Amino acid sequence: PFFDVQKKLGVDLDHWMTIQSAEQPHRIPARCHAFEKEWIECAHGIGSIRAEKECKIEFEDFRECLLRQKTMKRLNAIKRQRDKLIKEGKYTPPPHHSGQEDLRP
Amino acid sequence: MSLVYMNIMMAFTVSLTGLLMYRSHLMSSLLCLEGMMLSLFILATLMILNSHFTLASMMPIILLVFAACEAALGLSLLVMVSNTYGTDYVQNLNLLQC
Amino acid sequence: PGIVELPSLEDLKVQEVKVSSSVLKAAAHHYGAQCDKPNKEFMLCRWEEKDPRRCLEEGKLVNQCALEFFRQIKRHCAEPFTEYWTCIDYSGLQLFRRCRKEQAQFDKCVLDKL
Amino acid sequence: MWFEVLPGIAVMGVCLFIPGMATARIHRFSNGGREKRVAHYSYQWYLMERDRRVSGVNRYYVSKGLENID
Amino acid sequence: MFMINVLTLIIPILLAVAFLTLVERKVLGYMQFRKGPNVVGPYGLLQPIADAIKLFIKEPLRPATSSISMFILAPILALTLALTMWIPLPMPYPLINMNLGVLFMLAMSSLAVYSILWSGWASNSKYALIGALRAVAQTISYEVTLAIILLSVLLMNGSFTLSTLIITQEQVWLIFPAWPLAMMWFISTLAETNRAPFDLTEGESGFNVEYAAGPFALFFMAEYANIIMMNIFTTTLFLGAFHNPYMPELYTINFTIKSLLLSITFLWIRASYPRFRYDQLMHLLWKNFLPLTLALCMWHVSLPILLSSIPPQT
Amino acid sequence: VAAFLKNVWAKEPVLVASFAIAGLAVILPTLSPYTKYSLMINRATPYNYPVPLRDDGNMPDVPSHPQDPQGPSLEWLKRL
Amino acid sequence: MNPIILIIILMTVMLGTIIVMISTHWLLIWIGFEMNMLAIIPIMMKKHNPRATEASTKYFLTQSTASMLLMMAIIINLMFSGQWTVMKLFNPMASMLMTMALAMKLGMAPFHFWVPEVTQGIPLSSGLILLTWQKLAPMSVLYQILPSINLDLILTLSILSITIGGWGGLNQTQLRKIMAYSSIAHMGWMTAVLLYNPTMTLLNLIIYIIMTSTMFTLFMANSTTTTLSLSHTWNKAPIMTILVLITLLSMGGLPPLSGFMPKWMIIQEMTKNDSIILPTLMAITALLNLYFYMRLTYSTALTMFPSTNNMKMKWQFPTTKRMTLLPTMTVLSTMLLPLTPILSILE
Amino acid sequence: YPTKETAHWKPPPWNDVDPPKSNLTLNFGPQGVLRLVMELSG
Amino acid sequence: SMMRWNRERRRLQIEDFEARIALMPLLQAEKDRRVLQMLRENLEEEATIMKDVPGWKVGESVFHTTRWVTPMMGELYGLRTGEEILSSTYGFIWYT
Amino acid sequence: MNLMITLLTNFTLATLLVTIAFWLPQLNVYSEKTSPDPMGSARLPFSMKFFLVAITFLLFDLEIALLLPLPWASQTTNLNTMLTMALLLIFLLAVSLAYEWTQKGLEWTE
Amino acid sequence: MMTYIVFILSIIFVMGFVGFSSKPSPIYGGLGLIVSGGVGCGIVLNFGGSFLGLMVFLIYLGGMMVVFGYTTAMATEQYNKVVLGTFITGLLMEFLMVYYVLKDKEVEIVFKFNGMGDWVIYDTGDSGFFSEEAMGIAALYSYGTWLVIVTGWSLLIGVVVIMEITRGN
Ligand SMILES: CCCCCCCCCCCCCCCCCC(=O)OC[C@H](COP(=O)([O-])OCC[N+](C)(C)C)OC(=O)CCCCCCCCCCCCCCCCC
Ligand SMILES: CCCCCCCCCCCCCCCCCC(=O)OC[C@H](COP(=O)(O)OCCN)OC(=O)CCCCCCCCCCCCCCCCC
Ligand SMILES: CCCCCCCCCCCCCCCCCC(=O)OC[C@H](COP(=O)(O)OCCN)OC(=O)CCCCCCCCCCCCCCCCC
Ligand SMILES: CCCCCCCCCCCCCCCCCC(=O)OC[C@H](COP(=O)(O)OCCN)OC(=O)CCCCCCCCCCCCCCCCC
Ligand SMILES: CCCCCCCCCCCCCCCCCC(=O)OC[C@H](COP(=O)(O)OCCN)OC(=O)CCCCCCCCCCCCCCCCC
Ligand SMILES: CCCCCCCCCCCCCCCCCC(=O)OC[C@H](COP(=O)(O)OCCN)OC(=O)CCCCCCCCCCCCCCCCC
Ligand SMILES: CCCCCCCCCCC1=C(C)C(=O)C(OC)=C(OC)C1=O
Repeated sequence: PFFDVQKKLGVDLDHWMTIQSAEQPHRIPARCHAFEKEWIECAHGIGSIRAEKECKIEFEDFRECLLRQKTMKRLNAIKRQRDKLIKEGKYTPPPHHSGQEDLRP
Repeated sequence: MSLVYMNIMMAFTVSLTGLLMYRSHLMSSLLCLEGMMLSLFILATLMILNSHFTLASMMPIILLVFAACEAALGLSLLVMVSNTYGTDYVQNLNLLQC
Repeated sequence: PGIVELPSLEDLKVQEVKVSSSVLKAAAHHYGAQCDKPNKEFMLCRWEEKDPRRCLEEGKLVNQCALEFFRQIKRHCAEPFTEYWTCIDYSGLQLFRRCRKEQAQFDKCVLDKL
Repeated sequence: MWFEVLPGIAVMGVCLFIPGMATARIHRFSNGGREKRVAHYSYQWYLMERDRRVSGVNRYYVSKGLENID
Repeated sequence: MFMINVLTLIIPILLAVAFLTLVERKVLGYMQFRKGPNVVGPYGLLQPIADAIKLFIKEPLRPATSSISMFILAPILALTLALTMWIPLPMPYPLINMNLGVLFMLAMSSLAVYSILWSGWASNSKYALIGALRAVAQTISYEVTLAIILLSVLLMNGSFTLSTLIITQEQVWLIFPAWPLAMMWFISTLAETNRAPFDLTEGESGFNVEYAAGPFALFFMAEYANIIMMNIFTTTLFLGAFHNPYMPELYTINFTIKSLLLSITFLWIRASYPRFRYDQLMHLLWKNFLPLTLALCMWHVSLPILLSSIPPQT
Repeated sequence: VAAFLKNVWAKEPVLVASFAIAGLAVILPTLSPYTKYSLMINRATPYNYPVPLRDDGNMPDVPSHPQDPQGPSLEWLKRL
Repeated sequence: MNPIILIIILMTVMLGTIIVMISTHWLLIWIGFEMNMLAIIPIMMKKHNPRATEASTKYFLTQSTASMLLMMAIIINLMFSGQWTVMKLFNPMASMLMTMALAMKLGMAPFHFWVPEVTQGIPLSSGLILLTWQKLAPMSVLYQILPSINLDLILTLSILSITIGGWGGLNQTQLRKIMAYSSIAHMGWMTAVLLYNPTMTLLNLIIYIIMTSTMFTLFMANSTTTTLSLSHTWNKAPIMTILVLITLLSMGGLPPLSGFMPKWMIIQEMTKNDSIILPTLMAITALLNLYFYMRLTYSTALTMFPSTNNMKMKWQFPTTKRMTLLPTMTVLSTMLLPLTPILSILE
Repeated sequence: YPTKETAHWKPPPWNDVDPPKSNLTLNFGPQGVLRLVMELSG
Repeated sequence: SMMRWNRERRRLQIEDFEARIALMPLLQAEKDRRVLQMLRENLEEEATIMKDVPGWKVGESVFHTTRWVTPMMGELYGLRTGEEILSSTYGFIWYT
Repeated sequence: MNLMITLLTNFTLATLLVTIAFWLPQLNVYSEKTSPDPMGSARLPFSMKFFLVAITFLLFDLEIALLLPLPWASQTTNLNTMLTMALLLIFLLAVSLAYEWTQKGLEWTE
Repeated sequence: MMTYIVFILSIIFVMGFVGFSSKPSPIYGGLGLIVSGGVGCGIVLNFGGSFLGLMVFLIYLGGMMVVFGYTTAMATEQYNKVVLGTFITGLLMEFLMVYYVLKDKEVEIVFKFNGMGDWVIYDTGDSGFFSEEAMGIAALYSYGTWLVIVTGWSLLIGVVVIMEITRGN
C-alpha cells in the first residue's frame, strides 16, 4: 500500500528531492535538465504502459545525456583511427592540437 | 559508461562476498559490511557530483549517519555475545538449531 | 541521427578585449553602467534562444562596445586608471577596499572628463 | 636570573618567524612581485585562466592593461 | 621551488620542538626556585643536541611485539600527522591555501589517535593496552567538545577558510565576543595533547612502554609539535593580529609573539596544579563542559540572526 | 519556586547558566526587531545574474537602466 | 524495561513502517527500514538470555545485508534513471537486487533460514510483532514496483517458499517454529499472486495477519510454547481448546472457514491468466500445512492428554491476562466467508 | 522425526534461559618502597 | 563590534558581486566563441581523419534532437595534448 | 598537486627519521639479553564502561556531522526554518545527553 | 599516466578491499579498511567533493573506525593458507580486468564500461561564486526539514536502544 498522505494533507515531505529537474537552490541547473524536462512532459498523465512506448526517443536522449555511452564510443573510434594513422605515418597533427595555438580570450 | 564506476562495483562485490562467507570472527563480518557501505558512499557521491544534482549532495551524509548507527548497534550486539561466551566466534551462536 | 551545424571559422573571428582580470575589475562598475544596453540585449538573446550560434552577432556587438569603452577610458584617464588597476592587481583576492584612494581619484577624474 | 630563559625563547621565536617569512617571500618572488592569487571558487579560477591566456606568455601574473587595446 | 617552501616549513618545526624542550626545562626550573640546564652550553643552549645524540645512540629495547607492522607504523603516523597539520596555517599566507582548512585540521586531529591505539596494541603488556584504551577514550571525548567549540566559533567567521579568520578580527579580537568558548577551547586543547593536569599516563603504564628510546623520542617530538601547532591555531582563532598586505613580517612577528606566550602559558599551567583522576576529568567534560558548550552553540547560532550580523559567505 | 532557583544556583551554577543561555537563545530571535534585517540582507545578495525581461510595453515598475529611479533600493542597508 | 521507553520504541517501529508506506523517495524508504529495524531490536532482547542475543545477532546480520542490497539497487536505479521517485525501476539488475533484498527482509525461501531460529529465540509477544507487523513494509514496496519485477524470479521464490515451508513445518514440535514455517508458506502464496492481482495479495495479507494474531494471542493467554504444554490446556480451560481448534482449522484453508477465502480467490485469479499447474501444485503443497495443523488439533482439542497433579492448584485461580481483542479476531478468522465480496474495499 | 543428525539436539529450556557459562588482580612490585597486591573490579 | 564589522563586510561582498555581474556578459560571449571554435576545429580534423571507414558521417550528433547540448570536456579537449587536459579538468581542483 | 607533494615529503621524512631511529643502534653489537605488566598472564577484563563511552562518542560524532554545515546554511533566505531546525538539532543533542545523565550512563567515568 | 589518477586510485581502493575482505585478522582488516577509506576519500577529492571527502576522514575514519578498532582491542586477544589464496585470486581477477579494460578500451561484465580516462565526463563550465556541493549540503536546514527530523529522531532512539541492550536487565 502507498498511502498518499502528502497529497491528502498538502504537505511536501520528499517531492523536492524526487527529481533532478526540480527547484534547486540558487537556480543551479543540472547537466541534463532539458532532457529530463522533455521526458517528464512526455510521461505525465498517460501511465507507464503508454509512456514506455510512445515517446521513447525522449528517454533515449535522457539516458544518453546521463551515461554518455555513444559519445564515449564515438570518441574511442576517432582516437583509435587517429592512432592507427599516426603509427602508419600518413597523418600529421595540426599545430593547434599540439599546444601551439595561443587560445582566443 | 565510466571506469571508476566499474572499480567501485567490483569493490562492492568483493566486500559482499567477504561478508557472505564468514571465516571465524563476527568482527570481520562487521568490517565487510561497513566496507560495503563505504563503497556505496563513493559510488553515490561520484554519481551525484558528476550529474550536478545539487540537492542530492545531502544524501551521502544521511547514508553515513544511518549506517554508522547500524554499526553501533552491531558492535553492541557483538559485545553482548562476547560477554556471554568469552569470544566473538560465530560457531558459538548455534543454540537455536533446536 | 542528424548532423550538428557549426559556424565557419571566419564567423568566429573578432578582435578581442585583450586586458587582464584586474583591468576588467577596476572599471567593472563603469563598464556595467555605460555599456549596459548591448550587454543586456545579448544576455536576453542568450537566455531566450538557448543557443550561442543564435547569439554570435550580439556577442560581437558586446565586444565592439567594450572596446570602445576602453578606448574612451584611454583617451582621457589613462594614468589614474593605470594606478587604480595596478593597486587592484597587487592584492591576492583583488579587494576593492585596499584601493579606496586611487578609486576616488579615478572616479573624480572620469567624472570631470567624461 | 630569570632573563636567562631568553636565549632559548629567542631561538624558538626565530624558528617560528622563519616559515611565515619564507612563505611570504617565496609567494611574492614567484608571482612577479605580487601576492599569490586566491582561487577558492570556479569564477576566480576562470579569471585566472583567462588572464593566463591573454598574457601571451602562458604565465598568469604577467598582466597587460591599456597598452594592448587598439 | 615549492620544495624549498616545504623544507623551510618542516625543518624549523623540528628546531622549535628541540628548543621547546630546552625552554620548558629552564622555565620550570626558574618557576621552582632553581635553574635549568646551564652547564652543557651557554645557558644550556647545547642541551637538546647532546640529549638527541644520546637518545639516538641508546640501546633499543627489542620487544616481543605482537605485530611489527603497526609497531613501525605508529611513529610514522604520529610524525606525519604532526607535520601535516601546519600546511593550512596562515602565517599570514598559508603554504596550502585550503577552502576547508579548519575542517581538514579537525579531520587530522581526529585521525591522530591511531598512533596511541596501535602503540598500545603492538606492545605485549596488557596494562599498556589498558592505559592506551583509557587515553584513547579521553582523547575522543575531548574531540567532541573541540568540534562543537570550533563550529560555534566559526559562525562569526562565515566559512571554514583559515585566511578569512584574519579578516574577521580586523576590528577587534575574537576573545571579546567568545571568551567562554575561548576558556573551554583552551582547556580542551590542553587535554587534547595529553598535557598536565590531564597527562594521566605519567601518573599511577604508558602506551609506549615497550618502544625504544629513539621511537620514544619521535613520539615525544610529535607531541611537542602538536602543542606548538595547537597554540598557533588558538592564537589564529581568538587573538588575531594586524596584517599589512605590503608587510607580512608584521603579522608574522605578532602572531609568533602571541603563540610563544600561549605555549609558555601551557608550561605555566603544567607546574601549578595536581593531576586529575580519570573519572574527575570525565566528569569535567561530560557534565560541565558539554552542556555549556551546547548552550553557547545555540546562543551563537541564534545571535547573528537577531543582530543582523550574518558574516559573508565568501 | 523562588528558593529553588537560589538553591540550584548555589549548588549547580553550570547547569543554571546553561539553561539560562539556552532560554535566551530560544526566546530572543522571536523578540528582536533586527531579524527582518537579516532576512532582507540575505535575500538582497546578488549571487546569480539578474536576467532581463523582454519589454512588451506594460512594465512601468521595471527600470530600463540600473540608474533609473524605479527598482529595489539598498539605502536602508547603506544607512541601517 | 520502562513502560515509557517501551512506548517510545513501539511508536518508533510504527513510525518507521509509516515512513516506508507514505514516502515517494527511495532514500526515505531506506531510512524507514533502518528506523524500524533499529527500534525493533530491543523488543527481541526484552528478556536478556543468550538465546535472545543470538536471535538478535542473526536478525541484525540478515537485515543489514538486505538493507545494503536495497541501497545498491536504489543507487543503480539512480545511475540509470537520474531520479528517486518510488515507482517502476529502470534497470533489470536494480530490479533483481531489490526483489532479492525484499525477499531477504520477508524471509522467503531460500533466504528463509533466519526466520525459525529468530522466532524461537524471542518471546511470544515480540515474535507476534515480528511475524505480523514487520511484513507490512516490504509487501508495500513490492506493491509499488510490480511493473519491474521479473516473473520467473518471483514465481520461483513463491513455489520454493511454499514447498520449503511445508516440509520444514512437518518436523517441528515447538509452536514458534511451526508459526515461522507457516509464515514462510503464506508469504509464498502472497507473492505468488502478486503480479496478477495485488488486491488478492492485500486480502491474503490481512487474513494471515488476523489468523496469526489470534493464534499467538491464544498462545500467550495460555502461556504455552511447546506441543505438550498446549496439550495440557483441556484440563485448565476447554473453551481455549475449542478456539485453537477452530482457528487451526481455519489456518489450513478448510471451508467454510475464513481461511479458505484467500487461496480460493488466488486460484480464481491465477486461472484467468491461463496458469493451471501452479495453483494445483500450491494447493497440493498446502495440504502439508494442513497436516501439521491437524496434528496440533489432535494433540490439543480432539484428545485428552494426561495431566499432572498441580493442575488443581491452577484450577483454584482465575486468569487476569489482558487478552486484547481475542474474541474479535477469533470471530473474524472463522466466520468471514459469507462476507467474501468485502474484498472490493481493498482495490 | 529424530534422525542420526538430530541426535544431540536437546530441547530448549522451560524458561528459555541458558546459564551464563571474578575480577582483575594486579601485582604492583617494588619497581620508601612497598609491594602491593590489588584485587581490582574495574 | 562584530555587528558593525559584519554589516560592512556584507556591503563589501554585495559590491564585489555586482562588479562580477557587470563583468560577466563579456566573459559569456568569449566562452561561447571559444567553445564554438574548439568544436569547429575538432570537426574539421575528424573530417580529415575519419575517411577510410565505410558508413561514417562527419559531425553526426548522437542525440535524436536538434536542440543545442553543452559539449563534453572530452568533446573539446579530446584531440589535444595531455598537458592541456590536465590543466583544464584537474586544474581547479589541484590548485593549492 | 602541491598538496600531495607535501604529503609525500612529510611521509618520507617521517619514515627516514624512523628508519634512522631503528637501525642505527642495530649497527651496535652491545649484548644479547634473555629477559626471563603487574598481571602475569591474566585475561583482559571486558569493561562495559569503556565501550559505553566509545559508543556515546560515536553517536555524538554523528550528530556533529549533522551539525557541521551550519555556517553555510545560515546564508539561506528561509532563516526562520533554518534557525528552528538548528535549535531542534542541538536540543536533540541536549536531550540525548540528559537521558544518558539520568539513567546512570555516565557512572564511574562521569 | 597522470590523466589516469582517479583510475589508479580506484585500483588501489579495490585492491585494499580485496586485502581486508580476505579476513586475515580483525585488526588487520581494520587497518586495510582505514587505508581503503583514505584512498576512496582521495578519489572523491579528485572528483571535486572536498566536503564529502573531509566528512569521510572526520566521521568514518577519525570517529567510527576508531570505535571499531577500540572494540577490536577489547576482544580478539593478541598472539594462513585461505587468506593468501583469496588475496592472490582477487589480485588475479583485478589485474585481468585491468588488462582487458586497457587492451580493448571497452569491457562488458554486467554493464558496459569504457576504457578511456575518466576526465571526459567533466563539465566545461564554472559554478560562479559558490561551490555546488556546499550549497546542496547547506540546503538541509532550509529544504530538508523532514530529513532532519527523521535522522535526529533515529539518532536519539539509537542512543536509547544502545543504553537499553547493554544494561543486561
Ligand atoms: C585562550 C585564552 C586563555 C584561556 C585561559 C587560560 C588561563 C587560565 C587557566 C586556568 C587553569 C587551567 C587548569 C585547570 C583546568 C581544569 C579545571 C577547569 O577548567 O574546570 C572548569 C570548571 C569545572 O566546573 P566544576 O567542576 O567546578 O563545577 C562544579 C560541578 N559539580 C558541582 C557537579 C561538581 O568550570 C567550568 O566548566 C566552567 C567553564 C567556563 C564557564 C563560562 C561561563 C561564562 C558566563 C556565562 C553567563 C553567566 C551568568 C548567568 C547567566 C546570565 C544570562 C544572561
Ligand atoms: C636557528 C638557530 C639555531 C641555533 C642552534 C644552536 C644554538 C647554540 C649555538 C652555540 C652556542 C655556543 C657553543 C660553544 C661550544 C663550545 C666552543 C668551544 O670553545 O669549545 C672548546 C672545546 C675544547 O677546545 P680545546 O681546543 O680543547 O681547548 C683548549 C684551548 N684552551 O672544543 C670543542 O668542544 C670542539 C669544537 C666544538 C665547537 C662547537 C661550536 C658550536 C656548535 C653549535 C651547533 C649548532 C650550530 C647552529 C646550527 C643551526 C644554524 C646553522
Ligand atoms: C672528520 C672530522 C670530524 C669527525 C666527526 C666529529 C664531528 C664534530 C663533533 C663535535 C666536535 C668534537 C669534540 C667534542 C668535544 C670535545 C672537547 C670537550 O670535551 O670539550 C668539553 C667542553 C665542556 O667541558 P666540560 O668537561 O663539560 O666542563 C664542564 C664545566 N666545568 O665542551 C664544550 O665546550 C662544548 C662541546 C660541544 C661539542 C660540539 C657541539 C655539539 C655537536 C654538534 C655536531 C653534531 C650534532 C648536530 C646536531 C644534531 C641534531 C641535534
Ligand atoms: C598506514 C598508511 C600510511 C599512514 C600515514 C600516511 C597517511 C595518513 C597521513 C596523511 C593524511 C593525508 C590526508 C589527505 C586528504 C586531506 C583532505 C584534502 O586533501 O583537503 C585539501 C583539499 C580540499 O580543500 P579545498 O580547498 O576545497 O581544495 C582546493 C579547492 N580550490 O583537497 C585537495 O587539494 C585535493 C587534492 C587532490 C587529491 C589528493 C589525494 C591525496 C591522496 C589520497 C589520500 C592519501 C592518504 C591515504 C592513506 C590514509 C590513511 C591510512
Ligand atoms: C527550556 C530551555 C532550553 C532547554 C534545552 C537546551 C538545554 C541546554 C543545556 C543542556 C543540558 C543537558 C544536561 C542536563 C542534565 C540535567 C539533569 C541532571 O543532571 O540532574 C541531576 C542534577 C543533580 O545532580 P546529581 O543528581 O548529584 O548528579 C551528579 C552531579 N552532581 O540536578 C540538578 O542539578 C538540577 C537540574 C534541573 C534544574 C535546573 C534549573 C535551571 C534554571 C535556570 C533558570 C531558568 C532558565 C530558563 C529555562 C527553564 C528551565 C526550567
Ligand atoms: C493493507 C493493510 C495496512 C495495515 C493495516 C493494519 C495492520 C495492523 C497490524 C497489527 C499488528 C499487531 C502486532 C502485534 C501486537 C502489537 C502490540 C504489542 O506490542 O503487543 C505485545 C505486548 C507485549 O506486552 P507484554 O505484557 O510483555 O506481553 C507478554 C505477555 N504478558 O502486549 C501484549 O502481549 C498484550 C496481550 C494482548 C496483545 C494483543 C495484540 C493484538 C494485535 C492484533 C489485532 C488484530 C489485527 C489488527 C486488526 C486487523 C488488521 C488487518
Ligand atoms: C631530528 C631529531 C631531533 C631531536 C629529537 C627531539 C629533541 C630531543 C628531545 C629529548 C628530550 C629532552 C631534551 C627532555 O628534556 C625530555 O624530558 C622531558 C625528554 O623526554 C623524556 C626528551 O625526549
